[PDB]
Amino acid sequence: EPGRRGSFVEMVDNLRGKSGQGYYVEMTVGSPPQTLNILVDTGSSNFAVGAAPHPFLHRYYQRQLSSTYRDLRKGVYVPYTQGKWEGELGTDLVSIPHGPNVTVRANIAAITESDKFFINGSNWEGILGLAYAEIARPDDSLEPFFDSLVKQTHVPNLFSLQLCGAGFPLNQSEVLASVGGSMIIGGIDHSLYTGSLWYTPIRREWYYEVIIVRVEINGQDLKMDCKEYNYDKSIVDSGTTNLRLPKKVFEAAVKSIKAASSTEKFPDGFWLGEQLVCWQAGTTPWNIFPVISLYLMGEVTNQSFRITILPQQYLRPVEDVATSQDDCYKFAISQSSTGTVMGAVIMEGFYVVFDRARKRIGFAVSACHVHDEFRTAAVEGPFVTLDMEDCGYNI
Ligand SMILES: CCCN(CCC)C(=O)c1cc(C)cc(C(=O)N[C@@H](Cc2cc(F)cc(F)c2)[C@@H](O)CNCc2cccc(OC)c2)c1
Repeated sequence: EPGRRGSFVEMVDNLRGKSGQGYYVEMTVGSPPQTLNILVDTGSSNFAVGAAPHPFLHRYYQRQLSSTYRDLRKGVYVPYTQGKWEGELGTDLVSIPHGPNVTVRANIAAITESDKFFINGSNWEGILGLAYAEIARPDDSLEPFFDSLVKQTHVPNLFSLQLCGAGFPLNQSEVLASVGGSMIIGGIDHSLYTGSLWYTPIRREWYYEVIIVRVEINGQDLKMDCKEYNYDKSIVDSGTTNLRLPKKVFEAAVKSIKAASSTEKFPDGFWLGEQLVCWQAGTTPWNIFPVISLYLMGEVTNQSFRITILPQQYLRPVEDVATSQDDCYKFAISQSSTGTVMGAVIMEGFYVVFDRARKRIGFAVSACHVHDEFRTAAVEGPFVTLDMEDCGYNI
C-alpha cells in the first residue's frame, strides 16, 4: 500500500451549493475585481454572468466600473435544455480566488435578459461552461474560458471535480456555510478519492461525451442494445441535477428499479421525479433500493470498467413541505429525448477527472459520497467487453 497525498490544498473545498440548485465556485471579473459566484457547468461552453438587475440577484457584473472591459459589439443567445438567456459579448480580466494564482483575459457574456435561468436562493450570479468550443454560442469562434486559461498560462490542460452532496437537506443558512466540494484546476488531488482511477475515452470533443456499454440494476443486466444507452449521446454534466436517460432506457430502468424495491409501493408522482416520499427520521429503507452500475468503455481495446451508484446518490434529499423531522427525498432520475446525462446526482458519488490533455475522463470513488454501513459506491475493472464502438450512436 501507499498513502496518497493531496497536493492542491489551495483549491480543495472551493465549491459550495447542492445538486438541486447547482455547485458554484468564486470568481472575479474586471478591474478592480468584481466578485461573483459562478455555477460550474461541464455541460455548456459559455462563461456568462448577470450584468443587470434581476429579482434573484444580489449582485451583478458592472461593465462601466471595469477599466479592463472590452466590448465585442456582438449579441449572444444561449438556450439550454430548460432555461435561457440573452447577452452582450465582451472580454475582461478573470481570476479564481481559490484556484490557480493567475489572471487571464476571457470572453464574458453579459446577461441582460433571461428566463428560468437564475435560481432564487442559489447564491450564484453566472455560469462557467467548461465544455468545448464546438457547442459555444454564437459559434466555435468564441473561445471558452478554460481554453483561454490554458493558452495564456502554464496551467495543465485538465481539471477535476468533487461534488459533495450532504446526504440530507440544507436550509438557506446551512447551504451558505457548508463546503460543497472541490474543483481542482490543472491537476488531480489524491485526498479527494479512495481506490483507483479508471478512465473512459472522451468520444468527441464538444460535450464531455462518453460511451456506456452495459447497465445493471443490482447486478441484473438491463439487457438492452448498448446503442440505446447512448442515443443520441451520453455526457457528463455538472449543470444538470438528475441522471437523465433515453426514453426507452428510462422506461426499462424504472421498471427494474420498481421491481427491486417492490416491498414498498411508491406513487406515480415519485417515479416522475415530481413528488417527494418521506420516512420517519433515520428509517429510510436504503436496502430495498438497488444499486445502479454503468459500464463505460475503457482505454484498452475490448476492456471496460464500471461505476456503481447507491440510492444515496439517485434519491435527492429534500425538505418536507411541513419541515417535519422526517427524512424525505425525490427520485433523481428522469427521461431524456437528447441522450444520457450523467448529472450532479451521479457526480456526487465520484471524483471525476476531466483530462482534456489526454482526451479522457477518469472516475474514482469520492471521499465524500454518501453511503451506509452495508454498501458503498464503486469504480471497478477491468471487464472484457466486445464491439464497444457499436455502442456509440451516429446520426
Ligand atoms: C442544476 C440546477 C437544477 N436544474 C435547473 C433548474 C430546474 C436542473 O437540474 C436542470 C434540469 C434540466 C432538465 C436541464 C438543465 C440544464 O439545461 N442545465 C444546463 C446548465 C443550467 C442551465 C440553466 F438554465 C440553469 C441552471 F441552473 C443550469 C446544462 O447542464 C445543460 N447541458 C446540456 C445542454 C443542453 C442544451 C444546450 C446546451 O448548450 C451548450 C447544453 C438543468
